[PDB]
Amino acid sequence: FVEMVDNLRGKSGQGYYVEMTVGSPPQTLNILVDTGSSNFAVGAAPHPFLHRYYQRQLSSTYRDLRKGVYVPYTQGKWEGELGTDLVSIPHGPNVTVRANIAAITESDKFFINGSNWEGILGLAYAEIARPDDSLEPFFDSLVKQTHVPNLFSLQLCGASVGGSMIIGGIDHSLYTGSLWYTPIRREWYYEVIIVRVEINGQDLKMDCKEYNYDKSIVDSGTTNLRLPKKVFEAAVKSIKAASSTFPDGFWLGEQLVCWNIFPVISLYLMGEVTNQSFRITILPQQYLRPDCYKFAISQSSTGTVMGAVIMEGFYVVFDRARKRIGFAVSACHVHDEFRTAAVEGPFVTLDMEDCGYN
Ligand SMILES: Cc1cccc(-c2ccc([C@@H]3C[C@@H]3c3cc(=O)n(C)c(N)n3)cc2)c1
Repeated sequence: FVEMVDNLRGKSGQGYYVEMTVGSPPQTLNILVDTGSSNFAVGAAPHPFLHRYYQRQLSSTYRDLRKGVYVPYTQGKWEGELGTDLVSIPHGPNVTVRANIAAITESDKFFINGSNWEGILGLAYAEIARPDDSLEPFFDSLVKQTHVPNLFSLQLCGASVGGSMIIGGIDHSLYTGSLWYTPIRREWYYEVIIVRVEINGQDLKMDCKEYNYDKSIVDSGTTNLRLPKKVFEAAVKSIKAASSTFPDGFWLGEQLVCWNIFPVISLYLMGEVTNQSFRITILPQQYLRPDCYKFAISQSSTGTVMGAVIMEGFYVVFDRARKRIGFAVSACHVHDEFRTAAVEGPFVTLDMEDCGYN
């Protein structure tokens, strides 16, 4: 899948985007790759910050679904007008598909002043599609209308950033060692189960249910590694102890600071087999973001969010066909001379089911 290697671009902190075309003739747009949502939505009006937008009036293949959508989220929101049209991906598979498209008509704190993307591609499942599961997501529509295998993978590499979205398969050149797989728990977000956490090899020893309170997901849409309040509290306390060789606001992402004094962080994830897990390990070069750095770990109320902090350490395979997600050491991650990002197993971990939440 070399046709698709390096098909992702971005600016530090503004997400990864992939080139797409909408309509006939085809209108090129940059679209942010978001495994944390399920809507395909593009700017359709001349917002001041946009470089380009979907002009439905120029598209012969556009169809109106005569319905609107309102997507509040943490801060702020987008609204748009539902329709369908022919979507293609220049550096993806050689296909065209009729997909649902929210034409974004009003917006608040959604588009970024400075960025180079004007739409979002939600890669998660129908269950969290807006306004409801009846709105078939792009990838569901892709697989239905073609022989493209039900699978995609991302290697996020990280002003300018880059990466690869391999649609329909796996590019082995993008990783080293073996892939290890965690089960997708429920097909809405990409939910998984964290079974253990270690800072510099030292278990946090928390009820593992607290690691998935009330959710843990894989989110290319997030920059941070985001932990639930309790966990993060313990997480940071332990990171602080490890790093005894900084002001409290910093740890809270209220201020900035300006490698080896820092502890590697390990997540054990539920394995494919009963009482079996594996672990992914990241370096400070990953949770310390650019000499001023931001502490890229942060408390959360929505659960654990495995964002670019995690994802930029690994080649991540979203194997929808088998309801599972694989992690491999990324052949691009930034590592120094001593520590390296790692994916290791198997381990024996009892009672992994209990780490889940209901
Ligand atoms: C990394 C980055 C930078 C700038 C903007 C975003 C971004 C902005 C909006 C969204 C749309 C609302 C849905 C959404 C909201 C949201 O809060 N998250 C974490 C995700 N993954 N998706 C998704 C991602 C993401």
